[PDB]
Amino acid sequence: NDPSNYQLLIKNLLFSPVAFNPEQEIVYANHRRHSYKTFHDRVRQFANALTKMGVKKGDTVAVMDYDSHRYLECYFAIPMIGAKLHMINVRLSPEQILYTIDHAEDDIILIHEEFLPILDQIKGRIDTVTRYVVLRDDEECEYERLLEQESTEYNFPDFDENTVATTFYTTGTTGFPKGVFFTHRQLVLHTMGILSTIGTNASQGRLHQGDIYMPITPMFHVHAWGLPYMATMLGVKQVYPGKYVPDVLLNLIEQEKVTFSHCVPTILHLLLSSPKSKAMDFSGWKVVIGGAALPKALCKSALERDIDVFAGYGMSETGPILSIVQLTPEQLELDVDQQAEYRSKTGKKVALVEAYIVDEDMNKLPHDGETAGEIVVRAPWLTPNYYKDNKNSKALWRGGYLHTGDVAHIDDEGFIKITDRVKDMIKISGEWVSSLELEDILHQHQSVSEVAVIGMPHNKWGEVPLALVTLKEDAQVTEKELLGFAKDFINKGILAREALLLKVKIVDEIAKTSVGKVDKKELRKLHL
Amino acid sequence: NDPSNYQLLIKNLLFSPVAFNPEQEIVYANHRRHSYKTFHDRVRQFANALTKMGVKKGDTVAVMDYDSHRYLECYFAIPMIGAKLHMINVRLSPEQILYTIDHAEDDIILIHEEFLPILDQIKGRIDTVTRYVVLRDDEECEYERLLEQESTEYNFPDFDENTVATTFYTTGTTGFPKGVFFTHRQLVLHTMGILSTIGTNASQGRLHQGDIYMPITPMFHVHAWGLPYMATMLGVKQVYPGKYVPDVLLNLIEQEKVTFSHCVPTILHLLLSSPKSKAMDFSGWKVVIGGAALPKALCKSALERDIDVFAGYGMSETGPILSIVQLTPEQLELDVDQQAEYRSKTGKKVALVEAYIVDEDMNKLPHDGETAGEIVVRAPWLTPNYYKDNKNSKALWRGGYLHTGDVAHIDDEGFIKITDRVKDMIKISGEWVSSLELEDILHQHQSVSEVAVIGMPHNKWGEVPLALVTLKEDAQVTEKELLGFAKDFINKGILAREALLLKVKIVDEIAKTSVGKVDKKELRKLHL
Amino acid sequence: NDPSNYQLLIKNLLFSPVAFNPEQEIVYANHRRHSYKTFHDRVRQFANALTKMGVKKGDTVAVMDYDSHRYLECYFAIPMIGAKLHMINVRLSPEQILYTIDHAEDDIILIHEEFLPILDQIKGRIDTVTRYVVLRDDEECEYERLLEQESTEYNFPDFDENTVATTFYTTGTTGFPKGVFFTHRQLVLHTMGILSTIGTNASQGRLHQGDIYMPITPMFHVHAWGLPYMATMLGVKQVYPGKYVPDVLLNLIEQEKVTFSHCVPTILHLLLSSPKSKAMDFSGWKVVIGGAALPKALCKSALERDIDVFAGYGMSETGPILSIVQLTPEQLELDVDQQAEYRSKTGKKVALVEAYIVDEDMNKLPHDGETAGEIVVRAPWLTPNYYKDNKNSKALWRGGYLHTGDVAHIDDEGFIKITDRVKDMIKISGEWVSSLELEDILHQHQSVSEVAVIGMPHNKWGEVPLALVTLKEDAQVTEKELLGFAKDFINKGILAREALLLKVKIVDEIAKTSVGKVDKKELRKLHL
Ligand SMILES: COC(=O)CCCCCC(=O)OP(=O)(O)OC[C@H]1O[C@@H](n2cnc3c(N)ncnc32)[C@H](O)[C@@H]1O
Ligand SMILES: COC(=O)CCCCCC(=O)OP(=O)(O)OC[C@H]1O[C@@H](n2cnc3c(N)ncnc32)[C@H](O)[C@@H]1O
Ligand SMILES: [C]OC(=O)[C][C][C][C][C]C(=O)O=P([O])([O])O[C][C]1O[C](N2[C]=NC3=C2N=[C]N=C3[N])[C]([O])[C]1[O]
Ligand SMILES: [Mg+2]
Ligand SMILES: [Mg+2]
Ligand SMILES: [Mg+2]
Repeated sequence: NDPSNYQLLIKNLLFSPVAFNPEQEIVYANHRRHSYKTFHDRVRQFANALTKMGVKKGDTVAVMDYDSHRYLECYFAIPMIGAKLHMINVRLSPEQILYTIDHAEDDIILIHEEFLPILDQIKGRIDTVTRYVVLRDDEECEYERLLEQESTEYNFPDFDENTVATTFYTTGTTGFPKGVFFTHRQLVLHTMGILSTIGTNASQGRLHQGDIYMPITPMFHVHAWGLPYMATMLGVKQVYPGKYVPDVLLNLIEQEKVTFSHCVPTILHLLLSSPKSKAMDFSGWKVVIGGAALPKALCKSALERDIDVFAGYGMSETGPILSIVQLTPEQLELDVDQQAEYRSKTGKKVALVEAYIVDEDMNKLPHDGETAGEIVVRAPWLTPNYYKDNKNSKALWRGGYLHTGDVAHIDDEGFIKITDRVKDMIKISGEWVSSLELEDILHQHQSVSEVAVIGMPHNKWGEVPLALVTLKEDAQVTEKELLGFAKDFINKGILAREALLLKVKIVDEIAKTSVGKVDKKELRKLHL
Repeated sequence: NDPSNYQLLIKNLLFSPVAFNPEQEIVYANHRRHSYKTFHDRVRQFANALTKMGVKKGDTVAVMDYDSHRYLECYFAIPMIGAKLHMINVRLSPEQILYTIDHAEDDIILIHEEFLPILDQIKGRIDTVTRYVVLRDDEECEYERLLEQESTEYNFPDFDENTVATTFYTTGTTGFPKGVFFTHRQLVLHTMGILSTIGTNASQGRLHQGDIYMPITPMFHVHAWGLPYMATMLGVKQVYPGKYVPDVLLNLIEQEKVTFSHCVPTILHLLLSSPKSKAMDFSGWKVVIGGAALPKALCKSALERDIDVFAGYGMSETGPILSIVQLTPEQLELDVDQQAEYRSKTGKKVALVEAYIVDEDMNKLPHDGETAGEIVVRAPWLTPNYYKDNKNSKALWRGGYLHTGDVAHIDDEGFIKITDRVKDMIKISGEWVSSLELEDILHQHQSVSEVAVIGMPHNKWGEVPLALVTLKEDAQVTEKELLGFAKDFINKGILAREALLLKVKIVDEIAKTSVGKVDKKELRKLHL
Repeated sequence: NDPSNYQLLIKNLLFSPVAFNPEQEIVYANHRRHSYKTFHDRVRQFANALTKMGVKKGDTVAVMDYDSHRYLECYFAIPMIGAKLHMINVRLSPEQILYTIDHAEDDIILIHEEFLPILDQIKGRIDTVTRYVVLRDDEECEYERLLEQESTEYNFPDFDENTVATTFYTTGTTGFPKGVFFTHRQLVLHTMGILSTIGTNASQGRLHQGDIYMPITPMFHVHAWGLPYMATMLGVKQVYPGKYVPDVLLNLIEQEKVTFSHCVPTILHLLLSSPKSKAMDFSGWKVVIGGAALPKALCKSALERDIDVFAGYGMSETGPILSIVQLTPEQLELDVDQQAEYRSKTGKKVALVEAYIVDEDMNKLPHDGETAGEIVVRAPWLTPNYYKDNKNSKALWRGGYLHTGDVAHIDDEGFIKITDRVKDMIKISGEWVSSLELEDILHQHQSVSEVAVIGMPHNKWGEVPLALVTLKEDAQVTEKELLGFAKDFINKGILAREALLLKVKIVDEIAKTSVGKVDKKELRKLHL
């Protein structure tokens, strides 16, 4: 090629990092410890092993494990050869896993032992896959046995920076999972642009070279929010817990002295409510809870335990990271509650992100902080389209912009506050209300446990909300009282307070997606 | 173009920054203050004004001023239109300035009033230049008068990220100045990769969003080491001093509370030895002295005044920044003197930089910390070649690598220590000694003020060093004593200690380059 | 390549000439004589020697000598290999020579011994040049020593006819010398089109196969007006004088019986006024004085000595030859003075030349013989542009035509008469007068030796002429008498006879260009 024409490749994130201490440790929880030198040696050994299998530049290798050093080595060796890395969402149903495997046309499959029963239900219908490698936590692992037979020397090639590196098949509301892919250039730009925006903070929520990293996210969802690529560039100590057990997670955090991690609101609540956390010192921890809609009460409870809690925002199609909550030095004086309300927002855009707010006609509503609209974005690390799709790709990049699909209002200071989802919007009459505030209102009820609000067509008012509630243990309140519970609230538009047609219903169970989210579209078949 | 195909442009560094406070100030010393909103308005106004002159996408605009808000607006508006920016080295002789102006084929020239006498000696022979704009510090400036007539609205175009943005004509040892150019992609990658490597430090020498920036470098040398582009991305307060007067510089630092700056070893020594600095509080300052060869004694003297002093390294062809001294937390315990010896080194490579050490055959000598060799580099922000040159371009990028031209030894920990220059090397016999250590040795003499060491051919030993010294006031020591002064030292190779042919000579004055450096090549005509 | 696709190459001018006598002599004055067979052998030997040095097809070889057989062999061997030939103007200042050498990026330099002191002032700053070959007039010449070691056999390649062959850096009024280049096709077309236009004359001023050739021009100015290429195509005897000494030139002309030559008006005047020319028979000589503005009195004096004197016209950018004075048979009956006035004109265009007369708007003024305008031309042997320049190239080929830069009026018979230069024009008010006629008028003064006329701005009349004169030995006439001297003349327009603001000044010395021409632009700095 051209030596003066530099190419942004993943291999430059490992051999040309910000810092490199050869004696820094990679730790797999109570199973393995090894320095960075041996980590590089193992990456070269895995590259040699993959070359021995016949994995060419255009091939695809699919991984099905937990979080471990094996997944970190796969995040590097497979893209550096040239082949694509397919992160398989374990939490999907086996039929969806079969669909993704056949769609991506994988060649090798690295599957953990605990996921063997799933593959038994599907291996029969799987084609195009030649070799299965079984990963174990003991000395009889096939990955280790294939590493031991290779050498620690390899010459990684130089190719175009626009070669695809990863794919993970997100699964929104489309009927089938949609495949999103990224290149070497996009991933390098992502890690650079996030390290330049969160490392430069003054005193709050910064990731520097003295931190100790831990992922508490599935790490196959989306590149583990890109953080494993950043942590290895800073050359920091990394700890991988494995199966996400709170009893083990707290022990690892206290013992390995973890200072930076990221999780979801349910995992954080589980960690806080554990009784192995009442005498545990948390005043060194920096959780970025960017899963979905960090609650204010949970943020306040975490802040009472001395924890640097701040939310983030991104999706499978966007790198993922698009916005991160960063507090200016004069905002950290606020109190127990005004800090909770600032930290739980969506956050300000990160560097090299545009993030306008538009209407169904693309009209770019003002950022007054009151009017809501869809978020449309432009960034260096957005997927160009869906894999093998064309009409969903056009819907994704309509109007020369990527459509996120979330309805939010941007404050004048730049703070974003996600209000609801586009498909979950209530276009009653000519206004667009959100189902999240109604869901929050009928949750404050002392007898309701889980609530869901969906739309119901009305000839003279378009479509109107419908309320579904689940009662608590030995709690029986009639629908009329539940209606009157929301009828006391104030400060909303439409007829009176849009309270003449709530139409609440009591349902014993509400359908859920296997991921663990409320399934409104399935709900909209059962009742209408 | 393609909306999904992102282009790394300079305009994204201004409208998509890491932080943006509209009320943050840009200050031109005791002359002007204005917020960031008015700074953006003035950038748009200057874009409109340049469009009115007929400045097209391929044109070139040349600037000849000091450091001011005008130079910051030129760093952005001119590249964002598409035209090239020519930073003219004021300190060059008028003949060299004429050569650079005619070589670059400029169209507009922005020249400060104080540089008018230079242009009088040259305007006669200048062609291809149509309009001259005279910049003044009062209200009658033509730049301000041309800004006032335009509007604060502009739509900046989108073009290829490989379009040239800047050029500044470095002037090494070639007979004529050599032109080096960079693109939008290279500058954006430079600012991202340096913000991601110096902002992420734990506690020492980090540039964050709470700092206040000041350039104490000519700011036309090389992009002011890229720091003005970084400071505006963090949205920090910026102060521009103008003419570099220590009496004014100290007042500005104390009054504007500057916390981050960069200068050269002579300017720092001038600031420290000023008597307006004996009662001045310096324990908030972060000077990066990356000009040339930060002395150890000056570093110790600065450290005694509570100043975060650390050296950097780069050149005109390399972005510029290639290495920065970063101290790990266990290295800050050391004492008054071991910290001085760590801070004055060349430093470790920055992220995305290779920086091997080679020999005349390209053989990649080991990094044992003792063997010296030339530094060869690969980085995302290196100039591909010299402008309108071909044979010097091949010499620059020989062997698939950029040749820096400096002889250094890399320590095993990664610390670099520049020893000498390639053209200043002494290949006596079969060994290569450096003239800098001999220069340092005969400087310790109580009677010598300035010393210069050059080579002298010897039939049986190739070429040998020759010593030139300048005596102090009313000091007269014969050459024999000066010879014997170096004959006491030990710990060197070659015959005894290479002390049988020093050949010291006493010269009243030593030729100097107009920039302010010792001219050895001119010296090598007068005496041999 | 394609054998049926003929390419016009320089090698076809030597091996396929109009005539070829193997026993015809090439004579270097009192130093060397050798036939055409040995000339071809030496050309092949020099091609072999250049190949041995590593001179490739794209290389450049620069020559710095007088006129000799060596320069004739360089005119052929270097272009026939494929490399470019750089004729270096010796008469330029060493700084300009350095600029041209660095601009052309020469590889080999053939320099005569007498020019060694110049190279001593510059060799230090010269890069890209590897080998220096020193030419001498004795047996110890390095050119001869390198010829003797090669063989007289070579196979010259066939390449595209559009490959550059020569470059010589003209130096007009631009601040720096401008490089003009020509191809094989252009040179072959030039020699063909001039041999077909001057060989076909009836009885006056024709170059045929019976002539004996001599160059009395620097021969590096512009291809020696292309005449060495023509003389070798006719296979005529060629004599080269060397250093241009009139005592030697007259002896060579009388002894070698030279019948065709070309010089400049100063050299011809020197030859005529020599007292070794009073008994010398000149009635066989055919001087083409095409240097600059052949005077009428000198032409008459030469005609009184039986010499076929006629002027020519061309420039560095135009081949050079564009027009030659050719007299029809009925024009040779005229007398002592009407023949002088016909022979001293610019001449009629040569074959394949357009040569219109235009105004500042390109409006193609009529050829009535009274109205003056700029000459614009189209010809097969014009340089397309300046080397490494773009804005001067557009000024050169403005309006789809090459602009010569001389103001002349074309007579209806086709005779051209150059009046002045464009930059030396006086646009007083709305008319354009010429400074040459005013210069001629104040020269007739018995006390004035050298005169120069330049423009001086006037608010109500634009710019007006200013007269500078130099008095003779022991001659002191006041400015008023000099004014009144021009006030007696008649037959001109403007106010009376434009005689109310002559503004004559007496200056002891007038600045001159090192070439030997009046420097008006430098004059226009000293006084205004
Ligand atoms: C700081 O780093 C991060 O937080 C990266 C988070 C990446 C999450 C990716 C994921 O959740 O992919 P998808 O299944 O497509 O998720 C899309 C939806 O996730 C919701 N979301 C994410 N973060 C949110 C915050 N802070 N508030 C509300 N909702 C959030 C969005 O609705 C998004 O469409
Ligand atoms: C018959 O062959 C020739 O005479 C060829 C002459 C080639 C001359 C080239 C040379 O003089 O290159 P430049 O320095 O650019 O010269 C340009 C100016 O020379 C003046 N000139 C030439 N011949 C002239 C005549 N006959 N009359 C007036 N002026 C003449 C021109 O001004 C031209 O621009
Ligand atoms: C951090 O940042 C920084 O520092 C940057 C810097 C830049 C600079 C540039 C210049 O200087 O260009 P030029 O002129 O080319 O230069 C070159 C040279 O320089 C020197 N240096 C620098 N630095 C240093 C040095 N030395 C030693 N040390 C240090 N540190 C070198 O030599 C080069 O070559
Ligand atoms: Mg999504
Ligand atoms: Mg340099
Ligand atoms: Mg000319």
